[PDB]
Amino acid sequence: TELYNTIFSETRKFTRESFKEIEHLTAKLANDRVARHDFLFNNSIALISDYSGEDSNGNQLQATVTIPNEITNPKEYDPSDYPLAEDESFFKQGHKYDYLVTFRAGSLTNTYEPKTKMYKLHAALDKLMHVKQRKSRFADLWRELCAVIASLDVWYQTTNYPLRTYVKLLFHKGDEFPFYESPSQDKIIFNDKSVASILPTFVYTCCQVGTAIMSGILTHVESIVAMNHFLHCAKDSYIDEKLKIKGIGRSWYQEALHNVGRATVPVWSQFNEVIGHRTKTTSEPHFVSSTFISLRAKRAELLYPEFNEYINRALRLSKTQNDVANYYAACRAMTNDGTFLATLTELSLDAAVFPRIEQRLVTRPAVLMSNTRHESLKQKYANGVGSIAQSYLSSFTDEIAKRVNGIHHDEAWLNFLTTSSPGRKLTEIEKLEVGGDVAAWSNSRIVMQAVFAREYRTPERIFKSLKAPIKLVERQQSDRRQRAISGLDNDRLFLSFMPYTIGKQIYDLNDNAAQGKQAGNAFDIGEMLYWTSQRNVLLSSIDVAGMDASVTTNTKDIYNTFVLDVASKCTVPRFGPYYAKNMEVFEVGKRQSQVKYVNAAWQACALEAANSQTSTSYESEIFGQVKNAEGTYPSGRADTSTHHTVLLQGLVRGNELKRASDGKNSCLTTIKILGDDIMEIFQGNENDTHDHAVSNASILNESGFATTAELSQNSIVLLQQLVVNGTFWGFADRISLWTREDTKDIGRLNLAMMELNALIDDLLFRVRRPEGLKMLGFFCGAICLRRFTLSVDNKLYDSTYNNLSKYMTLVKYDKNPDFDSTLMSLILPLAWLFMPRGGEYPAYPFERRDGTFTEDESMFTARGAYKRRLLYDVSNIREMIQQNSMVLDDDLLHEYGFTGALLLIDLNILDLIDEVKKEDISPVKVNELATSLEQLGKLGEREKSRRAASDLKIRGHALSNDIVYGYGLQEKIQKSAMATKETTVQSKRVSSRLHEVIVAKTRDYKIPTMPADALHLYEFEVEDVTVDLLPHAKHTSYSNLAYNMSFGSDGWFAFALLGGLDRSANLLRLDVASIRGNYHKFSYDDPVFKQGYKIYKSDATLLNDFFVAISAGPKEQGILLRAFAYYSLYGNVEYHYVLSPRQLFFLSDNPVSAERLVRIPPSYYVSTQCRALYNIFSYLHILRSITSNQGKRLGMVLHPGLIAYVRG
Amino acid sequence: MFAIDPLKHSKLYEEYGLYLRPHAPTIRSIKYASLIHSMLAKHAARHNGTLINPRMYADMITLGNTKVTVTDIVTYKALTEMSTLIESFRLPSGLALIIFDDEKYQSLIPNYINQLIAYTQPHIIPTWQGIADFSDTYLRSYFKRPFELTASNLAAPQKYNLSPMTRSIFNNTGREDAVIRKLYGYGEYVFIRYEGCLITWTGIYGEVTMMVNLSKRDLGLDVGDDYLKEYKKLLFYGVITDAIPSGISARSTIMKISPHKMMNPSGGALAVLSKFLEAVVSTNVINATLVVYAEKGAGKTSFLSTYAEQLSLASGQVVGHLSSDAYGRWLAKNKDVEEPSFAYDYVLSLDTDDNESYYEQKASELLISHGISEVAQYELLSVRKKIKMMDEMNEVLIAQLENADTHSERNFYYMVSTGKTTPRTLIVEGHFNAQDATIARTDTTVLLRTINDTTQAMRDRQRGGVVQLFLRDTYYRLLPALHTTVYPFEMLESIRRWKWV
Repeated sequence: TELYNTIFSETRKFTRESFKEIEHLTAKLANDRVARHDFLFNNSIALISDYSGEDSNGNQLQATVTIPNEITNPKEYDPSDYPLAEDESFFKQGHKYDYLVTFRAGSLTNTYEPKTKMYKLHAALDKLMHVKQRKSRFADLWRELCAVIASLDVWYQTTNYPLRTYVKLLFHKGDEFPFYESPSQDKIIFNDKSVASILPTFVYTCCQVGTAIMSGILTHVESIVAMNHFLHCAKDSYIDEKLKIKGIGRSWYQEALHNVGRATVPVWSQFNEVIGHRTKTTSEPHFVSSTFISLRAKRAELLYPEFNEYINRALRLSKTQNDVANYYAACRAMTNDGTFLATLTELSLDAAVFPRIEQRLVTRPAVLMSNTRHESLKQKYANGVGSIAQSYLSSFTDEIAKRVNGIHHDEAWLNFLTTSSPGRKLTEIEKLEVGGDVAAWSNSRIVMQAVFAREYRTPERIFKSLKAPIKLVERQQSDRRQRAISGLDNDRLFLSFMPYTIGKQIYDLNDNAAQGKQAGNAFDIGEMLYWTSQRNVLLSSIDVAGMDASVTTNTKDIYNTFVLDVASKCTVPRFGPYYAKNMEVFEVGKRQSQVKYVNAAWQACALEAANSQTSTSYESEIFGQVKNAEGTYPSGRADTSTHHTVLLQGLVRGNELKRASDGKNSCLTTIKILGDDIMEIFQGNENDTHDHAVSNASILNESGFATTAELSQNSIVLLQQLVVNGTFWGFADRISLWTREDTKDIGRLNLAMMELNALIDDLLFRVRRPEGLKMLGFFCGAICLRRFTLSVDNKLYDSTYNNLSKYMTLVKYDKNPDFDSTLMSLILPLAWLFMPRGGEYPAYPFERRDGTFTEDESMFTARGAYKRRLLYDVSNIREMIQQNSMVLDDDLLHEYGFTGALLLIDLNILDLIDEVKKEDISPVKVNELATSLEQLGKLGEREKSRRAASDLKIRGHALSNDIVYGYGLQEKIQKSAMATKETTVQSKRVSSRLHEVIVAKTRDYKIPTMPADALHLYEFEVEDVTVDLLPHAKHTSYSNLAYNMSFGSDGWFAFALLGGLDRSANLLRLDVASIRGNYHKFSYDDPVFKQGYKIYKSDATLLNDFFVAISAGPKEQGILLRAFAYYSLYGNVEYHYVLSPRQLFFLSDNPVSAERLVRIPPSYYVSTQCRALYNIFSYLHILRSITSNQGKRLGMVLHPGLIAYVRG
Repeated sequence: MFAIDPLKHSKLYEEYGLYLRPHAPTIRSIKYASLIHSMLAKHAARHNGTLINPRMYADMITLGNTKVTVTDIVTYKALTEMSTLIESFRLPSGLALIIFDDEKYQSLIPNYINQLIAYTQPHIIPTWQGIADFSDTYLRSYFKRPFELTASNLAAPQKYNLSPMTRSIFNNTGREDAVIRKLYGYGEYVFIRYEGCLITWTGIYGEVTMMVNLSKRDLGLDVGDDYLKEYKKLLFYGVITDAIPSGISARSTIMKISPHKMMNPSGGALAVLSKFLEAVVSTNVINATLVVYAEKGAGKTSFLSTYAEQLSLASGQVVGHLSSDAYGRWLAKNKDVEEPSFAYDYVLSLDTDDNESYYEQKASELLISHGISEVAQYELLSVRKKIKMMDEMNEVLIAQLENADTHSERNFYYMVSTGKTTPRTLIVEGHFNAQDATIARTDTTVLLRTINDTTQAMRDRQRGGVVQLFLRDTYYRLLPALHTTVYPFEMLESIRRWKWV
């Protein structure tokens, strides 16, 4: 009846009497909204006001549920909250609010005549209040709130916790919900006009606070403190007040860790290993303790005093480093909301992209050589910050020019368009006409390049592009402003391509950039983990506030000098429309004009540097066309990250050289830069490190930037990853399980489970209790993703319903008199969540026939084809190998409903969704566009591939066109081009072709078994021998290096059993990854390898034609021949598991690390690929079941059919 | 083989001073190149304006070493047709692709020739002042070679070995073409026709050459005339072809005037100016503004006033024009009033010459603090000594651009641009590129150059010329050429080329 009284809520296992009950109740929550209003607003829940309990570190705390009068009694709409200028050309200059002010939802009245400025303004404010607030990831917002509340009820087994009283006091207005959303109108329709305007965001706020409670980050009293602070921020304007105190509520942790005094922390090696632990001091130097006064005063005058009192409580009652970590994660949950921050871009445009000047003006380099238009070709700095950056950068120009000379730049431009263009899109579908006739409607850059390919070599294309405006497109991300990003056409993108190509080469010449390390695991933070285990070290996470708005035109000239130096030194003809030639030129000192030989790249770079226009133009519904002031940096450009990286590394390393030439030492060890993120590490005395850090700050101030100097002894930040004393403090409130950037229907819903599993795996080491997060994901799959509606034919209605209702539960409609083919509602069973190609979600214990249970699958269990082993684990696999059978117990698999899920994934019913239909161009036009596009760089590679593909075709071995290299560009143009500007939505239904297999596959439907899934039949017996732990198990028992890896936890014990991750410990690499995945990159389930192995088993004279048609190089040719040779011998067994680097973050990627834990009898080693296969068996079993692992040694037993399958 | 066919586009070559020799192996070669141009246009019209193998076409035409012969046929049909055409020429080598080094020539090259340039070493002919040198092999072999008549050269054509079928005539005698044609026996010859002028002046550092887009009759100047005589026509239509600083001054006289080819405007300049004119015309834009940067001393207000008048006449709208010292002459009056006025007529009334600027007062006090009072004192310093003072001038400049207060410059241009009675289209002048964050929101900012040695115009004037030269050098140190460079005749040609109504 109720979810906190089921037998699953008390046992957390699935019997046959408990799984059907959860299936029924989650179906009742997923189907109708009357039951959702009944569940969220039951009468039996008493409203609590005062409350008592523990904090995140176990100390008693008392809070009171408080809701201000401005939320229950909202003010009326004030039109001076969004003022205009006198001309009414744009909003007013200093305007207080950029986001949705809180008011009564019916108070906003568009009483103006149409085609008026006030009419446009109030229509846009209606769009702000009704459209910009619906941000839901999986389902409607009330279903997501039902998922959070259901998870909390089943976990805590009671219904009296304060978030229920918050939900009832904020959202119970009558006998219906106060608002709802419709995907047909794409807006939030209000039912109660008396409710507040910001009130539909608090459903998502309550979802995030419940996620934080499920995480173990917030307790219930801390959830009271969090919700009181969010309503206090919503008292006037919620997003503005959140952004105003976003840093004050976080930056106290340095003072807290100072007052801790001593910490026993782990010690990291150079080679990614925990080698010991030390006991260090955590007191701070005196220039850090001077900032504490300003932070205390600003904290006392700015923050809500309940949250301020919680922060002072965290300052006092912390004794370890883990105490400060727990209170810091609590304050991250208390200040961040999870929702993506979004309003009208006219409101955030003046704060995201408007240029600004800070500290001082940047002057110019002396122009040494000059064009006849007096435009600069060569220049040099007299003295100042340009001279300091160039003193370091000018030593790289000759090597970079040597590297640039060996690149074909036309093929590089075409590869840049096909792969990783910076805006990724033209932001809108545009009309494509050349000779007075339109060609296509498209938004891809490669179809745009294929259309205007006749003028790729024409110089007037560049000047034609200088006439076009630079487009503006907005962004969402949580805990951050709206961040308008620019978009520009292919020719303005082409002007910035050679500066990008030049500045890209310096990454291969230094070690002071961070591009090489984004792998999703603990290799990304290894240098911080090393340098924070050191002593006499000063850490500096120096932050430049608003860098793209701070780069002026003269600041761009600093990088332009470096680009012009490299461009003058190189020898590159034929870049674009440009070609190397003698050119009339001016020089300083020379009164007349000289003649110099100028190559193509230096022409392109000089013409780009001399014709600079940044200002983005936005097309507004209120004001028409809005332009920006100039002197920003466009950031939808080719060289956007490389510019800031090169400039910052030049300023820092040139300041090191400048201090050397002034007679001062350097204490700088490493720097890491990725554009607007600098990470400086100094080592030495406090005097020298303070002097060098102050000099770097002053030389950034001299370059025209404003800097906030957060510099510490024991904490470092880079790329939103915080390391404190050899320990990773993850940021769990940067991942939103509930909101999105864009509103988008799901349709496929296997993709929805893949997205949910990826987000759950991203929240895995940055969380404190992963088991409640597993329950939360189970309920958001059981409520949010459980509904499917499909249109079914009228004559075919009853025979479809009666056949499908034997295995599933289906909701049917009465009639359809007015139209044909009414739609049928079917809800999928909960067994679909745990299936191969279904949900692939970790499962709870299922009961066998004997009363034994399967294993509670942990957060480290593999996905992919390894989920099929649960079908055999439920079938009592130990009993099934002790009487030598392979019979799946289809009766028990039917009573849990696995066979309906497998019938559903077999019949492909969940593919029949609505589909946006594009109206394509003629295929003769497609061939013409691709043939014209091939003539732009590296002639002759694709027509040879087409010739060899036709040669394979005539000998009777046809290749598919998505594998042939001469094709595919045809396929890309065919996908992304249209002959019209509008698209239609086509729905799908069941017809006789699908009804025939509905009738055929639903008579008995035994679950099929292949001959190859005998490899699942293996088990592990527990011996009384206790394994030894790794020696770093004692070094991580003090001050855990993740929030889930505390002493005693399963992540800690998995690290203590399997060890850490290593890049050089590849014991078996070919034989493991062969039966798991690929050979090196070519997986066996690729059409490339499959068609190649077909032509390999056939005559070998056609093989070289296969190599020419794929057009692979000779090294890949040899690798792929060895791939066929390794598949032909010992390629029959294969196992296909899937893990993730965010999932196995600190843990090892190697299955060989489990061979010390499991005793395998030597009579099973009957093939050369048994060893790695059994290592994978042991490794996946040990990761799958860490929760019941008490440190005993395992013994593996195998099935005789498994031995017979591995022998042959 | 030229990039542009002379047998078809003969008038474009007549513009350059090049006349076809009348109708030998060169005579056969130019017809062969015409046939190749026609065949290339036919093959390019069938596949999206492109050629299917431009390296193959380039080898067949320029090297002449490739025969494609049918012994797919569909993929190589055009190459077989081009092969049978080039094979029948029976040339000992190929036809080299020939390009002039002019921008007006390069804009008129067809697309398929541009596709062939990337796979060919072309023969590039340099241009001195927009005129290709007539001593090249191809220009001597295909065209008539010009002969210049001057005041000392002048005689009957029988005195030299001149003939109508070989030479063309450049009349530089200062006399009428009819008088030379009937009085000295040049009746059967063809005269080359130029529409502009080239003037050589006397300079401070030497002599200065100036190209002017007016005729010698319209520009009423003779040898010996002063620089200030007919100054405004020179300013509106002239470009100095020398390095900066070119020592032109008010004391310059004319050494020589000859007829010369007219300059063609740049493509990027006309592009940015037509972007501004599109903003002026369109009804979707509420306010349109052109920011024009120039060096202090260029005479930019005198041009931009006439530019604003011509834009009002060709457009039909009211054009506002703030000077470059507008905020300075405002702040020299209103830096103490708590709520000062921002009305356009008041600020426009403060733009007169007899109002002192705020930055001029601060720079004059800064010069007095170093004992500088004279131009001879200021010129006698070293470069480091000057830069040490310009850093202090940048410190007094940064206080007015750093924030948005009521007397800030950003708020000044905000409250002028978004006023009630201010005109829709504004033209605002600036001194340096750091005002891009401060002048009102535009999409078109250009940089202006004139015929003015700015450091010579500043030392040849009164009312605190030391402060004027100091501010010129400070603003030069803050203003590179990082926006598109536009001359005055280009800004007039932009208005003349825009189709109105």
